[PDB]
Amino acid sequence: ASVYAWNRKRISNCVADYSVLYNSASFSTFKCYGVSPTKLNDLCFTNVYA
Amino acid sequence: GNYNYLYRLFRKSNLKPFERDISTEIYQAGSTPCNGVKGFNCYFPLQSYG
Repeated sequence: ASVYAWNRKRISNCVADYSVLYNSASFSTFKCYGVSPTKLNDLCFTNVYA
Repeated sequence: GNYNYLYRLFRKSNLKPFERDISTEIYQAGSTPCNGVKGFNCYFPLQSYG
């Protein structure tokens, strides 16, 4: 989307592989805050949003 | 910022009681033997509070 109206999607009821994302070398930017990207495949949350 | 004060972000093992390690070698986050690679799979370990 045009960023003033940024896309939102609820992520829930599913396992989220972050390893494919931190492995995705085509990302010109890939950054994490409050937590390490390597830790994410151990973590759990009620929801996530894209 | 006063940049003179910095902390190690990550290490392959966490400290034992008063363990000391001043090595600034590029941190390895994945399968890449770093050899000077920074920003993807490998990183500079010290971060300034600035």
